[PDB]
Amino acid sequence: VTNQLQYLHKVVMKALWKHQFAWPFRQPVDAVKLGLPDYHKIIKQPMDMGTIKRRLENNYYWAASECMQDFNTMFTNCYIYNKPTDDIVLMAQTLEKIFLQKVASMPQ
Amino acid sequence: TNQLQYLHKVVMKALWKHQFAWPFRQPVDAVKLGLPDYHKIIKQPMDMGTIKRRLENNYYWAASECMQDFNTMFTNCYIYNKPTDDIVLMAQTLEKIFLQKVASMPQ
Ligand SMILES: Cn1c(=O)c2[nH]cnc2n(C)c1=O
Ligand SMILES: Cn1c(=O)c2[nH]cnc2n(C)c1=O
Ligand SMILES: Cn1c(=O)c2[nH]cnc2n(C)c1=O
Repeated sequence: VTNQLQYLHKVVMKALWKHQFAWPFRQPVDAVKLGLPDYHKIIKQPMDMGTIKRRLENNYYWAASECMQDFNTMFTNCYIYNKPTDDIVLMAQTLEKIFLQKVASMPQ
Repeated sequence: TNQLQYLHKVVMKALWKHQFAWPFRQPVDAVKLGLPDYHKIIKQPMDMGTIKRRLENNYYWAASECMQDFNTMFTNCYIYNKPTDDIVLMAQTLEKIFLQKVASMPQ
């Protein structure tokens, strides 16, 4: 458990997971339930904050770069898949700015 | 700032010289590039040239202001372009380097 991963769990995940915009990212996209049949045709590496939260919990990551990449993949999937006007894009944009801000003060 | 000098001289140099960085070294010219819808979809254009000038003339107050400009540039690319466009892959490749370099910023 590196200091950075610790920071990513205690500071970054703590901040993002409890956020009023977090709820659509707390679990993988359910393409059936959300009625997005082309989702897994366009997004080939799905990611979400539940997966990351669990991986930070089970010390799945060897580096912070890895956990950072997963956050980035989750936000990037949303910007790529969704129409520019979808509310979820601006929800992801809001979360991703918190993530960046926090990451600006991560150790090492 | 020590962090802004790291963004200038470690992160931005790595990104600037990358073989995929050429579309991002200067603002999108919607006219020359044939994209008249570009500014109706992208309301905050951003590019590494602007970020570079801004680091040179001391525009930024904090690292995170500059990291937010990098992100806006990448996010603009994902939002405007179709998922199949090569520029999407180019941006992600550049974005991962940025995330990797930022992890090692002086705290
Ligand atoms: C958990 N959650 C919320 O917190 C929320 N707020 C508004 N819609 C919401 N939906 C659809 C939801 O699932
Ligand atoms: C991440 N994500 C999306 O990318 C998306 N697109 C449409 N609904 C969506 N929902 C609810 C979602 O969670
Ligand atoms: C950033 N950017 C784009 O987002 C884009 N979309 C299509 N060509 C593009 N070019 C040349 C570009 O520089």
